[PDB]
Amino acid sequence: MLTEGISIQSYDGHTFGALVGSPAKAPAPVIVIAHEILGVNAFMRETVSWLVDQGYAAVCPDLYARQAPGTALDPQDEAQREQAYKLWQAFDMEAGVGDLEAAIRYARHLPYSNGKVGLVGYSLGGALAFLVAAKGCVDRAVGYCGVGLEKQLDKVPEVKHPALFHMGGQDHFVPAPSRQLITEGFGANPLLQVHWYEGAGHSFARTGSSDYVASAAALANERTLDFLAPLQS
Repeated sequence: MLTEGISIQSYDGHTFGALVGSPAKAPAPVIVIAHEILGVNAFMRETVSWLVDQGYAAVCPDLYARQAPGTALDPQDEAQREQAYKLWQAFDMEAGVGDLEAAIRYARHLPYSNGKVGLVGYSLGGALAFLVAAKGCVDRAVGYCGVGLEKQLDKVPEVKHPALFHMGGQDHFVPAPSRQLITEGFGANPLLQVHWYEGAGHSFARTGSSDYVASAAALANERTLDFLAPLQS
């Protein structure tokens, strides 16, 4: 689902839509939400609603629009999960970073913006959140359950603003050596935080997922909100 009429244009003239939640009161910091591999779906609607309830505005851009505008896949359905994996496999990560940077510039200038912008990413978006943190166009970045962080360690010293990451201890995408590499590498830069959630799998914060773990999701989400709160006026 996207908000009708919202259009953000990127570095290369590509345009894309977004689901937008205006804040309960103006002004407010704006959070750009980077979605999972399933597009702007029910979990994104939930996440927009949650952040608005917590005193933010929210913008969730259609990152798959370079491939298939308006993707919104239900992870309960095998056919739709297969489409998600096919889209992820083809996903251009550098163009994703560019599109998020465009969405962050757009968010900064919204009429109710207090001039501060955060980024919260999940899954595909959790990996993009690190890349965006390395580029420095956001005030604070959060990534849940990103894949492949252990291959981006050269970017650790490039991070110049705070970024927070939440990672499952039983995430098959992040086996023990990868966890050690991330823990040691990210540890070198005190602007980064990475928290591991023992007993929690890859999609531990996605409501409805068989991976969901209420206690771990609760702690990760509490940490996210405390980390974003300094952006509020």
